[PDB]
Amino acid sequence: RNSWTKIYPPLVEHLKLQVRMNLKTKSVELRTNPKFTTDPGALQKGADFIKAFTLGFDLDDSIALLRLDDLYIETFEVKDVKTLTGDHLSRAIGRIAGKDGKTKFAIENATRTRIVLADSKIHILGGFTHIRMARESVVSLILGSPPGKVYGNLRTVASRLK
Amino acid sequence: GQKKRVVDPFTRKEWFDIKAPSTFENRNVGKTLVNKSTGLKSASDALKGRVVEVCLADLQGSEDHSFRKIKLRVDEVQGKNLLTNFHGMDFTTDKLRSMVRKWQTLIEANVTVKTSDDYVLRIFAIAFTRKQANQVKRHSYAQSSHIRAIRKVISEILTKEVQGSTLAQLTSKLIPEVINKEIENATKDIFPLQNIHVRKVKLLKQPKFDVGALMALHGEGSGEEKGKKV
Amino acid sequence: SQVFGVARIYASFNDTFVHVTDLSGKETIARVTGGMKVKADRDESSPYAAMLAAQDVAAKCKEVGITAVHVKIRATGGTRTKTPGPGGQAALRALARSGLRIGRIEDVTPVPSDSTRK
RNA sequence: GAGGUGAAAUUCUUGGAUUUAUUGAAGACUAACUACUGCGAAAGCAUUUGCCAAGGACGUUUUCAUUAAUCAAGAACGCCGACUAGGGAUCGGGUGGUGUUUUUUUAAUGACCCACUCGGCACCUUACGAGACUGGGGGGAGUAUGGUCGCAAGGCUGAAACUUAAAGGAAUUG
Repeated sequence: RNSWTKIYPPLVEHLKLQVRMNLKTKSVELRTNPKFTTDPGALQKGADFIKAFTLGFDLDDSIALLRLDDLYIETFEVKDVKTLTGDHLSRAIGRIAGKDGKTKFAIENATRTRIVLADSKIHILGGFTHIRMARESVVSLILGSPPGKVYGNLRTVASRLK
Repeated sequence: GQKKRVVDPFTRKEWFDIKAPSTFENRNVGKTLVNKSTGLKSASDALKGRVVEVCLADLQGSEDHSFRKIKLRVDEVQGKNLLTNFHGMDFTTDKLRSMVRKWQTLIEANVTVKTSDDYVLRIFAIAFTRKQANQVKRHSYAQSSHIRAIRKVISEILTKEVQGSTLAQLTSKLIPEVINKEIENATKDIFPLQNIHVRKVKLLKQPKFDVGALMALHGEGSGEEKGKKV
Repeated sequence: SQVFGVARIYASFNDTFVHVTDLSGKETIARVTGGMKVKADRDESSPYAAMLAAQDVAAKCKEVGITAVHVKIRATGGTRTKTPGPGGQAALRALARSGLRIGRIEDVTPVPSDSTRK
């Protein structure tokens, strides 16, 4: 509701398609108008745009998924590795978020991706090899490492980026 | 070693189309390939076991059945048409993942019921505990005896809705979601219960064929066709 | 007017599968995976490989006579990652870009429902 | 071609692997719902239905009448205390109120809101008190060492009793 006035002109004047918000099933439907909308993949790009926004990234990051179409959005769970009973799960999300977000923002600003993380399922959007870099740093940290060591490894991956 | 040389396998393929039973709206659902009708595996018995998974929105024209895919089993071939019968029903996974929220309970039940035909069906049910309007506590849990009583009346009234239906009558009963309204009306004496659904219907055994019953589900038909002109 | 197949895109890590079958799923039309288009043995999951595989999928589907596909996009599922790889969205985009109409995108990865871990 | 990896590889594969569809069998497991919630003496316990006994809290103008509390031995299973008040939320029971969901001459039976009250798992505070599978050297961070115990250098190898071959090393603008 609060970001709808910034979502749809990137779906009507920037892109070429039309929107409706069902309050029936509380969803967003996207039609492509037949007689003047170009760009035969624009329906798929705008659908994945609002998919990123409803999945949890901010709307400027989802616009970054709309423009520059080679940014995909990987997802995985905490529960796949080390099986994480709930106290250790709290350790896991607190360890990935750091203090005042600084570790997550470090993984953001270094490997050029942007992540968001729900209570047991995290999402990384960006370009695919940087997604793999961020995913391996995250899974090392969720297996449980000193954040100084993951800062050092992040300095090396930033040196790959430079 | 040496593998194989290709010979194009779409020259021996035959196109049939799938006519759905008349317990639905618009009944041409699509087409299907099969190998060409040769001796030693004719095509009309290379078919007859295939189930297709269609969307109830595509079968009913609306979009409030955008979930709830169904299965249609091919039974009788006549004249490049595959006449189907109902074979099951299933939600998409995103629907019940979109329904499950924490701070409530899901009461789910299932019963194995034999209809007025000799089809036996395992038919499921899900229901989620609502909170009333003016409720200020954030929980709205059921006290698990309310769960046992709700699950009891769910089992009783939906095994009353089966046995009192055939397959065609049950299918026409669960298209407009009205067994859910029966569960809601019968259960609001115990707990509020938002969005009760049936969610899944499985065939277990099927009686016999009865071509007459299938053709009465669809419509008639018999052919005297062309004659060779020599 | 459309003839509908189904897409059956299985996009794990390490590989992607673009495998159009008919409306039942019994008869296949051009299974081509990601690792058979270009193989460095590690670019099998890449969006370029998924775009190549979906592009010659759509070539053979236009050859046979299928105009549209219902998309069933799954991941490896099971007791594992449960979410598609980098090739799923690329294969879907290349299938739409290469002439085929898309309908009914749905996520049919096998959620394991009480699995066999420990 | 499929796994798989940071890349690879062992492995499977034209006697058709992987993918897809239908079906069967097996052994586990009980996803999301799932909580600073519940139950259990603890370890622990999550699908449905039934049976078997059990247990707790509450309600009680029921009954017995001191039958009680703590633990060495033995048996079964495997910032503190003797301390004041509170506050919000939640679980189980009870009482009262009087609105909405419920509903009716088939049985009884809900859900929510509010106040009170008993008992729990926690949390946030307050006020006031002497609260007197066994074996052990002696602080932290360093610094020096004409003592004792060790380990360690040389120097082209071959090659020493032999100024000794081949080959190698090193440095090398013959």
